[PDB]
Amino acid sequence: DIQMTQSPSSLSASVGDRVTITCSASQDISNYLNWYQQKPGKAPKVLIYFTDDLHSGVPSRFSGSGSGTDFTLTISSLQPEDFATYYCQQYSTVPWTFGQGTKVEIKRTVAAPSVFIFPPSDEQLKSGTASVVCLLNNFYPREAKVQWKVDNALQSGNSQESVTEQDSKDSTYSLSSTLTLSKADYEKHKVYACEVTHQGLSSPVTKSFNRGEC
Amino acid sequence: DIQMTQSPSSLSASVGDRVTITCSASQDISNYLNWYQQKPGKAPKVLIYFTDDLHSGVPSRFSGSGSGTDFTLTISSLQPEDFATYYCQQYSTVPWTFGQGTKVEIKRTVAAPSVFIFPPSDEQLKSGTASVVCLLNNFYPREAKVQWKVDNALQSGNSQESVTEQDSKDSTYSLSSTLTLSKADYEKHKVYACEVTHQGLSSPVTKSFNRGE
Amino acid sequence: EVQLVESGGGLVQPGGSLRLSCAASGYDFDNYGMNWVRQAPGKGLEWVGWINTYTGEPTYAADFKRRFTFSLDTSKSTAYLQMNSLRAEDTAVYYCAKYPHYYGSSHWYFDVWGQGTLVTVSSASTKGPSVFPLAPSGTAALGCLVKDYFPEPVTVSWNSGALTSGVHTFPAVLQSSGLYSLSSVVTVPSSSLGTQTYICNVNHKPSNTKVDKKVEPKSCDKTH
Amino acid sequence: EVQLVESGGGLVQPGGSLRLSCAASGYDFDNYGMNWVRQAPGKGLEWVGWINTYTGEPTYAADFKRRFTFSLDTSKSTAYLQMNSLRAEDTAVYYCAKYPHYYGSSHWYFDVWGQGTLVTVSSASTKGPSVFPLAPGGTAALGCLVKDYFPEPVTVSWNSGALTSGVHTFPAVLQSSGLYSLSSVVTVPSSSLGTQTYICNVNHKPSNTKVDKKVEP
Amino acid sequence: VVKFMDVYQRSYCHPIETLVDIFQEYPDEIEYIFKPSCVPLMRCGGCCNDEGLECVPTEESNITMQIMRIKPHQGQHIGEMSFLQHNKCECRPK
Amino acid sequence: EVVKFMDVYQRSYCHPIETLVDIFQEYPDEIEYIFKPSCVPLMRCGGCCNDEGLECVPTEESNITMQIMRIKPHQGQHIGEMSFLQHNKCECRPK
Repeated sequence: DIQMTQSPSSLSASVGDRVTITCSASQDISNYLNWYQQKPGKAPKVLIYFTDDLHSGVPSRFSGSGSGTDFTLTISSLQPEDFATYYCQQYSTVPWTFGQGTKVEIKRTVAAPSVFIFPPSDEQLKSGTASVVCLLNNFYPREAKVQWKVDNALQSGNSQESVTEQDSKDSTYSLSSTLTLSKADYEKHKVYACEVTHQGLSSPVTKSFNRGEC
Repeated sequence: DIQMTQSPSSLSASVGDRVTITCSASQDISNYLNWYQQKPGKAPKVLIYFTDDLHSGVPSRFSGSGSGTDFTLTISSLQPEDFATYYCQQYSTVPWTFGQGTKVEIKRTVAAPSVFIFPPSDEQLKSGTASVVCLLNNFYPREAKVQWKVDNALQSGNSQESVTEQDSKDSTYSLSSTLTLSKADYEKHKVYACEVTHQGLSSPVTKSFNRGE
Repeated sequence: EVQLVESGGGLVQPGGSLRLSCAASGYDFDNYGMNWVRQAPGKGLEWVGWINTYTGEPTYAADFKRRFTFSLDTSKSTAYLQMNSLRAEDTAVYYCAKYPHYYGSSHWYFDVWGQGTLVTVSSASTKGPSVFPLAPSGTAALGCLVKDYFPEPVTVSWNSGALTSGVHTFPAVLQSSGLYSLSSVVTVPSSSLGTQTYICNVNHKPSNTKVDKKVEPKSCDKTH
Repeated sequence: EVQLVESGGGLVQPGGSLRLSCAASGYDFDNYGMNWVRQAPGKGLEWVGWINTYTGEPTYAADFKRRFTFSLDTSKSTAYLQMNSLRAEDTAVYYCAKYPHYYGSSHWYFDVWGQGTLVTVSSASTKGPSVFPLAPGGTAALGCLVKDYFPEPVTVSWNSGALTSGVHTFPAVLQSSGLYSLSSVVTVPSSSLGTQTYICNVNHKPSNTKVDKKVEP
Repeated sequence: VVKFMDVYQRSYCHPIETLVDIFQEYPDEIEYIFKPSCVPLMRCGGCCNDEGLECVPTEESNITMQIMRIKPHQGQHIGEMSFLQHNKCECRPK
Repeated sequence: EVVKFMDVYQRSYCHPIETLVDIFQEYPDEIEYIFKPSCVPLMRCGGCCNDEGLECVPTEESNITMQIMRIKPHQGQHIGEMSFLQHNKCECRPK
């Protein structure tokens, strides 16, 4: 088995920047090397084959070069929709083998999250559990902090977060934080808050509601 | 040029006889030899090619053999219509050459001629000549003697003869003798006769006529 | 159009076996080799091998030779990948990908892929989700909470695909109960909350659960 | 039916020239080689040469290269033999003859022959014959005398060809005058000399003679 | 452009019209020029599903053709000559 | 039946005929592939000339494109387009 090493493993660049990704083979493979782009939730898509042949339908800002054991994929002007993992593939000897991947993130201007909070539904409260959800919409960069407070008491251990993939048009992220309580603990307390800390906010933003009031 | 030589040059045989004709070539011609038959007044007709291949339509009583420089044509049962001259022909090298020919006559039983005499026609005499014609019809053998007598004087040097070829069904000959005289000499005599002598007549036969009757 | 549609993914117990199928359409199945490629959750790509669709002859990467089997049904233009003695490390999305038309020389890249089908090596049972409204309280946020299902995946659409901009469907998080939970939210103009209807469409195929939850603003009996 | 019909013969003067023709019918003229053969009167046969009817390529026996020419008109399916500087030893009947269909291997025999045309090399003039009658249960003889013609040949028939049994047409004889003469006779039943007309048809083409003489009692 | 299936079907082992040199088929006929010097015969040709197999006749018949023979300087005539045709072909190993 | 002389000669005279040509011979540099089919039907000059000094050669030529399956064993299998030389007109010329 020929081993393909890619570097870097991830990189961050602005829209318009020239991006370059290298592939290294454990032994000479001639020009028998392809490149693929894989966007979140989709099968990989061939960009270039035979080192430098642009596949039909692929923007000309993708190009390849190299030979022997060294290969380069170039993106001459990085576009928001080039968020993806990029893989190289040799076909000099079976089995065909791939490099480990390069994650390309887009760098953009700071954007603050829009924050919303959702009380548990009534239908869920029957079943004996209550979920409180905090949503952080369309922000940059990825690092954010969410803290829950119930009647001003900081929670810990009873929440889980989930972050979307970088958006392919505006380069932002969204995040959801879910706080889980039994139906008993949820009615013992009145005021529910999430406090959001993010580079785009000068000071933390808080969203809250009182049990039973719109 | 390859010289082909046949033998014999002529021969007589009876109906039923086996007849044999040979052909010698001045040099080896392998088997490239054909045989033709030629009947009076006709083109030759191929009998046999390639030494011994019989041409279609040719009776099977004909056959050939030989090789190199010696070759043979056999008629295993001579028929009256086999009267003809037979020629061989080599096609080993150009030019194609032929033998001289072998005449085949049929022998048969003696038959006496029927004799007829014809006075000159009134037409001919109009123009000043007299031809007297004597016909010997369907006889055998070919040898015959015709003497002309005018008022009993034996004639000499004023007659010519013609003989037909042997008939192909009955093997007979016919002959004509013509006596030619001026109209003036013709009219100075009374009795015109031709006397025929032939093996099939024990005494000469005389046919005659009298001028102007 | 050239499409590869896979199917057969699902739950299978450690040490068990199943058959994956890759139905081709929109070209002559017999004229291009069919490749199998797998990707474990969050990981790289792994070439399993390929099969000659004209003759039927398979060729396996070494690590896959003992437990993975290729086969064909040319009348139904379908390629199969059968697997047994399965282990946790075989949990992955399995792709079929066809070789390309050549023009000059032959180049063995993967031209058209299937959508992929997910194999999960687990003993846990199938459990369908509960769907709860995230009610809206200017741009308004609303959504629905898809809670307590197994295994992945769930699909969520809004108004049957009519509504696509402003949608975020967060990746599932695994709870301590071993069940998945996810949210799907959409931001919408605050003045459309009266007129415009918002239904969310949840499909959990592993359990034949399809839910449509209409989400609209909650009327409350107190207001702060 | 395959036939070759020749023409062009007759008188030609010593040192002169003439052209014979051989018109072919009943087969594809181009597919078979054409031969020329000649026979001097009362003598043997002599091959002159042959011509390839597909290409036109001639081949002459050596003794004939200098005075004989072969040629083709393939659209008329005719072969020609042209002769010049003629001598008396060229007097002969000239035949054409086609080669055969082959079966297996090639044997060069002559398959179908023309009827032959006599060429007479002589500076003498033609002379047309006069035709006299030889006037006549038993059998009667009758005929006609074809006197004083040149050159050969003359043909005689009886009742336009309806009467052939018992006809004898004698070889011509050359008279001291240099002219030919012959007799044709037939024997018939005497009883028919009343109910039956006997015409002798005499033909001498070199003088354009065509006579029908009735022979009666 | 010729499509794969059609190229494959037209090129597979079968009797195809083939111009055969007459002397090659009749090497005893040594002194002749033949017109025409070749004849069109149905003979096996084309390819097999893999390099180990070769295309070969399994059923044969004869065809009779009129051919002109010329021995230069000697003569010229036509006649019938018989030739071997292939009616059925099979792929078999070499 | 019997084929008549004039018929045989017209049908055998110098002209383009369908000829099965081995793909590897027209492309001696493709040693690493198996082709299917391994030969293609192409128009090429065939038949005879009017004498032994002449040979049937092309005087006009063109190209035709056919789909050929390439297989490299163990690696891959696919169809694609290959170009082949055809003869459109033939003449008899001296050797």
